[PDB]
Amino acid sequence: VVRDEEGGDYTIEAGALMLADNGICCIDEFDKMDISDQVAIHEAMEQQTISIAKAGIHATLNARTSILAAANPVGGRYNRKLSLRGNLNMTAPIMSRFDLFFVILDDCNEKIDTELASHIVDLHMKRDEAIEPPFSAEQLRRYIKYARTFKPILTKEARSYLVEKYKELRKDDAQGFSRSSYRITVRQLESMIRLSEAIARANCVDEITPSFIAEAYDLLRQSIIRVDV
Amino acid sequence: RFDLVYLVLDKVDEKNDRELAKHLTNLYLVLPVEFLTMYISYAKEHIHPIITEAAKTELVRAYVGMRKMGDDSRSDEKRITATTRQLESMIRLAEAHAKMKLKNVVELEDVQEAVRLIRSAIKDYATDPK
Amino acid sequence: GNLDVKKALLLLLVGGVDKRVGDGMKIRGDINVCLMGDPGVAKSQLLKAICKISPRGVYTTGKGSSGVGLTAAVMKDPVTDEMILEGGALVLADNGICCIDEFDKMDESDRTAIHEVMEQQTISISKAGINTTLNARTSILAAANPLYGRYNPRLSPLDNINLPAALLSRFDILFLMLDIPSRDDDEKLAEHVTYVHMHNKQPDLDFTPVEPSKMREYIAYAKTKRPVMSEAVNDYVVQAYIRLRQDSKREMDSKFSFGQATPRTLLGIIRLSQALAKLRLADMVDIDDVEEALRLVRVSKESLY
Amino acid sequence: SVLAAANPIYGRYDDLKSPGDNIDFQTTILSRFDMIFIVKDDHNEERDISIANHVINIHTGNANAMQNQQEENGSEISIEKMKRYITYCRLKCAPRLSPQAAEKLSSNFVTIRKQLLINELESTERSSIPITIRQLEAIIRITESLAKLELSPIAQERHVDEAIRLFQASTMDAASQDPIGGTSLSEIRRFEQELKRRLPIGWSTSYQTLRREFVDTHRFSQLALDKALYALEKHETIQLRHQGQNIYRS
Amino acid sequence: PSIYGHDHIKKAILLMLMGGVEKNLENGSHLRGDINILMVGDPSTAKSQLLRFVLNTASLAIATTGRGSSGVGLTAAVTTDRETGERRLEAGAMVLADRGVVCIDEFDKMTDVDRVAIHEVMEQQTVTIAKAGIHTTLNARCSVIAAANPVFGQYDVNRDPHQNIALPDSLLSRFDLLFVVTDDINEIRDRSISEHVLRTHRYLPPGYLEGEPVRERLNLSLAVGEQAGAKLAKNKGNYNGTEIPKLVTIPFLRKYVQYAKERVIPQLTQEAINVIVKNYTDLRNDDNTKKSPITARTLETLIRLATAHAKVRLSKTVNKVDAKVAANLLRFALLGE
Amino acid sequence: RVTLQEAPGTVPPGRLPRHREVILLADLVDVSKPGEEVEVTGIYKNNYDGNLNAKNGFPVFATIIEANSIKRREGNTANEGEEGLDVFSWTEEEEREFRKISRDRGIIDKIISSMAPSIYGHRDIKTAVACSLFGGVPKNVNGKHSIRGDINVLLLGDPGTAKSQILKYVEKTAHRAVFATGQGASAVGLTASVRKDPITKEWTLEGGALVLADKGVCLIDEFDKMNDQDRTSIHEAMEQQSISISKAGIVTTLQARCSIIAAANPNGGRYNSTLPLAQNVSLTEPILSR
DNA sequence: AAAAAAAAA
Ligand SMILES: Nc1ncnc2c1ncn2[C@@H]1O[C@H](COP(=O)(O)OP(=O)(O)OP(=O)(O)O)[C@@H](O)[C@H]1O
Ligand SMILES: Nc1ncnc2c1ncn2[C@@H]1O[C@H](COP(=O)(O)OP(=O)(O)OP(=O)(O)O)[C@@H](O)[C@H]1O
Ligand SMILES: Nc1ncnc2c1ncn2[C@@H]1O[C@H](COP(=O)(O)OP(=O)(O)OP(=O)(O)O)[C@@H](O)[C@H]1O
Ligand SMILES: [Mg+2]
Ligand SMILES: [Mg+2]
Repeated sequence: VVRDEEGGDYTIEAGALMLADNGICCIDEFDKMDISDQVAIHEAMEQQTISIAKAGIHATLNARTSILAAANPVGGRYNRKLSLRGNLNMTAPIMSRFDLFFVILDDCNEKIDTELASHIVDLHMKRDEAIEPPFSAEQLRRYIKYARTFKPILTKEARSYLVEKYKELRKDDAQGFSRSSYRITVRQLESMIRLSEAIARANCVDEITPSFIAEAYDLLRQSIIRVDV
Repeated sequence: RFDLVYLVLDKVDEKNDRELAKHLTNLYLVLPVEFLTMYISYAKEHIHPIITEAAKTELVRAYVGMRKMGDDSRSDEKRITATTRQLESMIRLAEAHAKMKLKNVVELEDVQEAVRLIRSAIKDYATDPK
Repeated sequence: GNLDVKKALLLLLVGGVDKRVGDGMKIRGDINVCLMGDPGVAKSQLLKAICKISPRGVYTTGKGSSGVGLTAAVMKDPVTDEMILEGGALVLADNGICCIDEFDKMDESDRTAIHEVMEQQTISISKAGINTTLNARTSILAAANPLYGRYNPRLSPLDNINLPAALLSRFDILFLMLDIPSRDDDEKLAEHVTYVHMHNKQPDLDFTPVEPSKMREYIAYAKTKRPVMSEAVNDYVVQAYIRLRQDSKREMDSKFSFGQATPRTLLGIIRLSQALAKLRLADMVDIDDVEEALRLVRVSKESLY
Repeated sequence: SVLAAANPIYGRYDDLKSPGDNIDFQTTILSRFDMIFIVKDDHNEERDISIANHVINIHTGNANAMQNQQEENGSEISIEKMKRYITYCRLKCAPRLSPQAAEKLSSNFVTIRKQLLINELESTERSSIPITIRQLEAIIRITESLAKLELSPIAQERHVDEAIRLFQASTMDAASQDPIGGTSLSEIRRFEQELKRRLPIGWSTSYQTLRREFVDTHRFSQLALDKALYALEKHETIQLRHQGQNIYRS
Repeated sequence: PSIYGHDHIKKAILLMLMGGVEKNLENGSHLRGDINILMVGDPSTAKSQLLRFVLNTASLAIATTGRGSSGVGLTAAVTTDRETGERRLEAGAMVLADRGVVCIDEFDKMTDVDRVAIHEVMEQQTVTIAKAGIHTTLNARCSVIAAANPVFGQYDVNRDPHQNIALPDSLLSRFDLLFVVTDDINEIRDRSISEHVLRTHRYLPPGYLEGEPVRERLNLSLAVGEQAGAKLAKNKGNYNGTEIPKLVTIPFLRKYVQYAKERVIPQLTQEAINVIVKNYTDLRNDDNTKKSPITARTLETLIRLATAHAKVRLSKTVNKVDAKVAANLLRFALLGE
Repeated sequence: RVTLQEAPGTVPPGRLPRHREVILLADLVDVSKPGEEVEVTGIYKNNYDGNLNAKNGFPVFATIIEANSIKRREGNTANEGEEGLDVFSWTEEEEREFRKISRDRGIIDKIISSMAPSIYGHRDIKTAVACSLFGGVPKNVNGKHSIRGDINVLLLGDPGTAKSQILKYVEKTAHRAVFATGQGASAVGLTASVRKDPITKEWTLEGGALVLADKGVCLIDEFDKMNDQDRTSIHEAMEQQSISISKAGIVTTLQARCSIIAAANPNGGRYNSTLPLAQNVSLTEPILSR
């Protein structure tokens, strides 16, 4: 909120999340946010709306956004001995908000880095335009906008497999330890449902097959495989 | 994220202090003109050099070489100083080394100059250990 | 008392070597001297006397009056509100003698201005496309005190000026006036003050053959003479700088660590020798000037104890 | 006139914590005030039963009758009549003191000042609630208001005693309320050992004998009296009857 | 007469109300002439009451509170006249008190910024206004008296004097006299002060009864107003008999002040000079703990105190007795008896 | 007449709102309130103006809206269940049905079960919310004693327990609802504030968030993370039901009949069953007792 | 031009 000194504005200014409505917000260096944003975010994502009441003006703004963030592990390099919570300084309630995690590591293997350097050089000088993706960007956008017009449903066996998978996921993680491991809530089930719907959309199918449920469970489990490794 | 970095450390010695004293006193007691500016403009406008396959092998060998120094006879997993930023820095330095002298393609001299000028600062980048 | 401070003031009045060198390198004849001391040493009164005797002197301080720094005196002045302004400029900074009291008091703006007027550098602060820079060629004289209000037995740089060391290294000469309670000097000081008070005038106990208007004439006369540099002192000043760096080899001995390595020390030595030649001598610079400049520097440092 | 309501730090007074770090008001602000009352909560279930009864009665279904009888039996007057009476008394009367009252006030002030010094020399910190000449002026003003209530042109001992009683209440409740804040404790356990050892259950001894014995020994009188009255404060084996002479062990 | 003790404070106030002369020189510029006094103490020790008394008994004084003032508006203001349509400077609080005395309460609670506005006045007794096209220096040669509380609720005698006082040393060095007061608890003093205070409250205005409050009165019967030496009606001053030593009334004292501030301008001599220099040298080299450091400006304070005491006894010359009493008062104010 | 802006939820992000003028005839006076989002059905009209032509250089005409009907749209955005200007108004037959269904056995159980029909379990929370939004009767004894007649509810628990969903449903349910959250509310934002009118140039009073919550509920989320200075300013609101302001020479007391419902999280993000409540949250006795 | 309230640093 901003106002000109002794000027009757009382107008709000839009942040990046406000501008990213119905789109994707891409935040870099997620680690060094401050308290106000750090406590506003975990309301921004889950509720899709932001509310404020300061100096006589109150409003409720829409924040329908899809967030994508990057982070750097504390100490520079990821410590494989510890877990995600140990290495990262970002808080637990923010962790539950996210649906997927990806950790990518560098190494000193002589085979990999030579290929990396060669691939960088090839696109730099030899084939700066001659890269070979299976599909063109226009075809990708055509397929994306065609698949976006599908709304899948759920079938009986899908529901049974889903409830069995949720029971298993709640059981096996809670069997580890108490007061040290808390990661599975109803939000995980909702995220699994959303991922199943997205995968069903990708194949342009109006129904959902338990194989999609299996793939979603595999992704979520590999999120917890990654924290263990 | 800087491309390069340089350090200056004035330390009191007899010889260098004497040399600076003589030099500055003589100043107290081969240079071109805007020709430089027009040459720079011509190089920026009309010269678009590219790297060649010959220098690619040298680039890869230099990358491996600084990767080779990044580990030793101990399993401590020494600091990985051979970042991809080093690769992009070498590439840009080499391309700029082809930019002047009005050349159109790179030679070896470009890549050895780039690696020498990039590792001279790294050799002075160490802390008190090693 | 305080004969050496007055000698430094004389050397400040004449100015150092100036009017450039070969190939366009910039050198200024202005001398920058900062005075340190506890409150109640009459340094403010000495500054006022210097401002009186110097026709170009100007006294400023941190705020109190706003139109003295970073802003022109004619800003928003005309009745038409024509916005007459030069942009980034100070008060008579061209060949002026700027005097400041409470040098630690000023805010960041005046500190930035005094850092901008370093080494005859022009002020190029722009606000609305204006770039009419004021060519600042001025001698800086400032008086300050430590925040404790008294000298401390600990490391003297811990008292310093409470200013950045980069600004401290710019100054040509640093004086410290520390108040030492003693009988044989405070007796003289009290006798002098009470004899001044009794006569309601400057007493005849003073013995000065020369008069303030006479100094006003002679400073211009000696500035007109303008001696130039003689090369025969180059080897001597080089070996003196070598011994100065030898002192810099012992600056880590601490407790008076101000003996640091800086080429501006040598430049100030040259300028002070030139000013010593300028004050009385004809168109010639003597080795005695170099010796006197060295002695002045040693006396400046010796106040640390 | 200022009537101020405040809450101590950490909610409840927390008498286990020191009085010094329970009140954040400085000495300057507290001196201007002269009637400070600490309203601590208590639990004995009898005052609680009475308060519950009073609230259930003070609901609108019953009080609307009962309070009415207070204007019918002459026990209480309406608010407007009180306002008229108070403004009339403010306008008309303005009492004055008498020399005997002045002597009584002087002696009382000297006594409370000496008591404050006594507490301070033990606690070895400055008192969180001060006693100054402002307090003497305060008691004088309280006496004058008490005399002003009955339109008396002069103030006498009847009002002085009530004013001193109110001031003593407001002093012992806040200022002299446990001034110690909780040789050290080594003598305390040593003193607790002997009385258990030397004095069995059911018998008793004179206070003079014990005081003589533990002034002859290293305990001395200052340590014994505090220990004796705190063993009484523990109130599980020590009982005083028959003035301050009979030290009965319950 | 209604304040118990503080006799040295009363003497200091007396010397301050009729302080020394100002000095001007063709080469020495200007020298300060009067005295400023600052008092610090724990609460309820009768400082504000003495300040009000000084307000009432002075020829000209202005009351100021630290919290209820603004430094920029304390010296001058810019106001546009309704008739002429132009903006002209309006005199501030301190300018109105030229050749007077200013009393400030809650001084330590007063904003730091405005403090510099005071320091300027303490520097050269002149305020400079350079704003909106007006450049003028206004004379303000007043004396300032202030009373402040220590940082803690009560004074700590075991701590550094600089630690107990929130004001910076830069302005504290300006004040000539610094007084620290404490209410030491003693039963004898407690009884004496209690008797005195009770005696004061048992008072009745002449010709008016005690049963009713004080009522407002009309103006004087005369709108504009206007056998010698054989009556001594109010000359002797002793209205009521309470002690062998005499007393004087407020009007006679004010007449004495008016006569002294005009008819006498004493000149110092060498006999007092010797005593002043000897005692300054002694005090500076005593080499023991003290409330505040001393420097060269204290000798000026001694000189103007001797001048004020010469003015008190109405003499054109300064005797060594004035030097002795000034040195004794300074030692009391800095060492303590 | 009144100045109408654009709704912040309808304007495209990062742009500026558009102003218009609305004229209210008889029977429409004081129906709308400052800060309250409304929907107006009216007539669009245009008229000549002098200085608008003077400054634009073209024959441009000013436009105003003569209002014909006003519908409040603050909080309750669900606008599809029924039609009409006021959805909280009843006919006579609806009243008859109310009386008929108000006499059956176990109606309290049906009311509790009919709240948030898509949230499983948490029967106690449903009962507490119903008792909080039905409210009590304020009591006045002889015109000299006042007893508050509203109920406050505090929710504390582990994440993923649908507290925010319940709060949103309550906001959708109550006649007057105000939503605040965490660090997004200030002490003077909930309370009435003091502002200077740019036109007449003198101090005035601006209605706070709590004033809009009068005869209604004020919903707060993330109660623990709100700063203490922004938390200590609602004591009179929860207890005295009155707001007192003494600022800039303005001394006035404002009424506030609001019920506060709050949600928070314990220390460490989870509730330690083997610890007392004093070590579970950072609140103190004065705020907990209310 | 000068005093007083509000949110962000
Ligand atoms: N050597 C001296 N001879 C005569 N008077 C002196 C001397 N040193 C100090 N004084 C006296 O000190 C006063 C001026 O010093 P002053 O305190 O103003 O200077 P300062 O050290 O810059 O302190 P501050 O910052 O407190 O103003 C005068 O009253 C002057 O008489
Ligand atoms: N020596 C004294 N003689 C008479 N009255 C006294 C004396 N000491 C204190 N008092 C009384 O103490 C009361 C406190 O007065 P006052 O507030 O002016 O004092 P103070 O020391 O200036 O306090 P503060 O620091 O609160 O301003 C007054 O009513 C005054 O009469
Ligand atoms: N019976 C239920 N209990 C809990 N959550 C449920 C239930 N049924 C469905 N849910 C879903 O669980 C989620 C709980 O919402 P939400 O994450 O806001 O809870 P919360 O713990 O109150 O959140 P926060 O305190 O972080 O704001 C919702 O997405 C809701 O749809
Ligand atoms: Mg000074
Ligand atoms: Mg007082």
